[PDB]
Amino acid sequence: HRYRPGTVALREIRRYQKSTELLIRKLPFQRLVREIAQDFKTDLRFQSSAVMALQEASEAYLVGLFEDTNLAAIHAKRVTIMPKDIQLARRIRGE
Amino acid sequence: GGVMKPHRYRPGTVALREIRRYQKSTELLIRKLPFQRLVREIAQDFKTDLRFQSSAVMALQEASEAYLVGLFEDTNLAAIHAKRVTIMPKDIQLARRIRGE
Amino acid sequence: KTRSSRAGLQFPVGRVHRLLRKGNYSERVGAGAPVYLAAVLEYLTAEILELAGNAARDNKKTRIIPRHLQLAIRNDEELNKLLGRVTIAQGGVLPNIQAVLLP
Amino acid sequence: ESYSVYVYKVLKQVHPDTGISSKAMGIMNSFVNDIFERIAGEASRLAHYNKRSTITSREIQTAVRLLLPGELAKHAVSEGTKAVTKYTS
Amino acid sequence: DNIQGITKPAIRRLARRGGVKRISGLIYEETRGVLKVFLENVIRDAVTYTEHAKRKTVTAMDVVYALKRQGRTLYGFG
Amino acid sequence: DNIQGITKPAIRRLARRGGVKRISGLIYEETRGVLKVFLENVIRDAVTYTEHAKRKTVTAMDVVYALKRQGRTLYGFG
Amino acid sequence: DDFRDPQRWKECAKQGKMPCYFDLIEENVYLTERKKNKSHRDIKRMQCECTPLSKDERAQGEIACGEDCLNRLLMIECSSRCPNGDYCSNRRFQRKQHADVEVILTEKKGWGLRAAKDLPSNTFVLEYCGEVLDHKEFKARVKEYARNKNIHYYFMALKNDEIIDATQKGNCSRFMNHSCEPNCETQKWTVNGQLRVGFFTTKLVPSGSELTFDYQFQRYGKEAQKCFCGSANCRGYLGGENRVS
Amino acid sequence: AEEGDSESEIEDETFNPS
Repeated sequence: HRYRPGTVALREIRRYQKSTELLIRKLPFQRLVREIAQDFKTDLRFQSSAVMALQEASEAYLVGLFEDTNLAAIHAKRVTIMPKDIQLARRIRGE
Repeated sequence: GGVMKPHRYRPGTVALREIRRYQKSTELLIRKLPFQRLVREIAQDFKTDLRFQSSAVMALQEASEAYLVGLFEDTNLAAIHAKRVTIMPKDIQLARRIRGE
Repeated sequence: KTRSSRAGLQFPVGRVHRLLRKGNYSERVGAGAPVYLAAVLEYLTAEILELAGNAARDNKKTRIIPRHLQLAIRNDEELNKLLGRVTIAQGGVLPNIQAVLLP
Repeated sequence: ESYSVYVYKVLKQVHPDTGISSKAMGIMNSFVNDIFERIAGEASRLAHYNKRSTITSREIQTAVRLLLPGELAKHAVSEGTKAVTKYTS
Repeated sequence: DNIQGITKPAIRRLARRGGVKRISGLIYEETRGVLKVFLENVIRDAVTYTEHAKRKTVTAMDVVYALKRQGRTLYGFG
Repeated sequence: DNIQGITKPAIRRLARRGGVKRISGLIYEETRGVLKVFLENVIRDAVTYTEHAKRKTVTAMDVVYALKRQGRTLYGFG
Repeated sequence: DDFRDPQRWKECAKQGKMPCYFDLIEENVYLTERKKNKSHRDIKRMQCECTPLSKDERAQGEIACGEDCLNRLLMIECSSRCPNGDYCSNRRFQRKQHADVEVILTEKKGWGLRAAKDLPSNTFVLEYCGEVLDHKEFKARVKEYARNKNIHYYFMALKNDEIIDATQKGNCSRFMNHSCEPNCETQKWTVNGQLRVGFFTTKLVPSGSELTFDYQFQRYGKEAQKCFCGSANCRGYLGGENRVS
Repeated sequence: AEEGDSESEIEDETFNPS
């Protein structure tokens, strides 16, 4: 017994639009953040709530960008999203 | 013995010529008195017996023309991304959806 | 002598100091602040006027027009970022045609 | 009262034999007023977060570095620093 | 009906300034509604500023303040 | 090289929350660059506020102010 | 065979060997020209967008303003303010770059032209030049001249109100005939604000082959005429009982 | 040797300092 392609995808869409947890891990994001920050001022030290706010804002931005990417892909009469859809969404958005 | 006409332009040449002609100039593209009557008619719904200046309608016309030109500039990119040349109202609705309107 | 002659600027300092106390920003403006802000405004004004003068000489004219200001602002990488949400009256747009429309 | 004669004084230094229309003068007036309001509002925001009662060249410099782009803000900070150095010396 | 005073070649001329090569037949009826909504919003805020200022004429600075409220700064009419 | 720590299942779960049914193989290198521009703007503003506040430690209110400056307005951290 | 000489000679009307019974003509002349046009208010300049080099010709050298120019695609010739200057190739009505033509007898339908050498597609041949009429004079001179029993009527309508006469003065483009298999045609080029009519080729015409252009068919009177070519589907007569202009 | 229509400039006069 195997599922036909798309059933597990819709099942994941349903469960991750139902859940509210964070999707990106914490130590790789923290190592990314501590590495980017040092290029603006010397000896940076971090609280936990600063990175906890950065992760919320980053995932909200990415979900709000993939929604318009999906809208562009549906408008192009396709299902698969492409990087040109992301480029069109960031061109119309004003970035 | 008849008078023959030379030829007829292919569809698109006069349109691109008008694109260059109206991207070169800087002027008002809408008639002024129908715009003034439209603004006064839609302003009767908020306060009866108002009065307007001339720069107050000129600024509205400048803002409206800039808004419509920007809307068509995004809508043309939508229509090109849809692999077409003709511009549809679904392209306008997609531009107003992605822009946030 | 005036403070604009002391600092070596061209924009005034007393008018900037008057607009800083008058416009309800803090229970106190500092000092070096109107001189610093007048230098920043003079630099930005000189940059805009330099690019506008170049755009005016490029079309065989001797008077700067709002179309020349529009071309000077929109043909620059950072001034377009600073003035992205600003509509200039009688300015027009940039001439460009997409490459999928030309025969 | 406006900045028109000062815009003429700046214009006659970078391009001597040129002129400017009144509409462009009004656009430059609006530009100077808009940049003044932006920098003054951001410097007013910076002085409240630290519970200080003033505004200072450090506050104006921090409002310049946040608002202007990368290559423009460096020259703006350099010109303002030179002008505030020439004021006391 | 003064919304029909915004004629078809005016919308076509705005689309030629916007870079549009070929136009369908419903863009005019879409553009009239878009322009109507935008003008209703800006006129509502401008008449609100005018009624607050106790005047009866609507000046141009009220229009500039309403356009600044929408987020569209206009240089020239100050 | 910690932007490879934003793995392919994490971007796929973010796209499943975004409503995307089918995903190509080139989305990930674009998404990492967009995320590493958005971070390189917000942390730049946060380190500027920290460098003004005469502080060794980047707090959360600096991040909230850096997001308020760009028009994001995050609630929940003060 | 052409032999353009200013001395009038002893050939009556057929103009096949002696061209000096009528007069020739340069770029056309006007009668009631007034300063109401789009000449120098919005078509002041229409400059192409080109970033050339112009220092490397005859070796890795592309010709200036080819078929990628903004003006050649939109059927406009450049002005003197071109960035190529005196190296631009759009200005073909002004530098008088023509094709090698000759006028001899081919068929008893009349006189015409045959190609001297090989001539590729989209290549300029000759400019239609004549005398520009106006509103009132056309409908008077056509009924004044119909009673003179002429065979050839040299009338071409430039616009809805402009009809050019190439009878009193005409260049070498007045002899070209009609056929239902056209290899040349007519185009509407805009030079110096004014509209001009030219002749381009469409195929690879061999050396010694016919060069005619298609008429947009028209009758003005009661009688009818017919063509003598007969390529494959020659109608000869007009398009029925039409009366448009 | 060639010039544009002055009406272009007439619609927007120069700023008068007085």
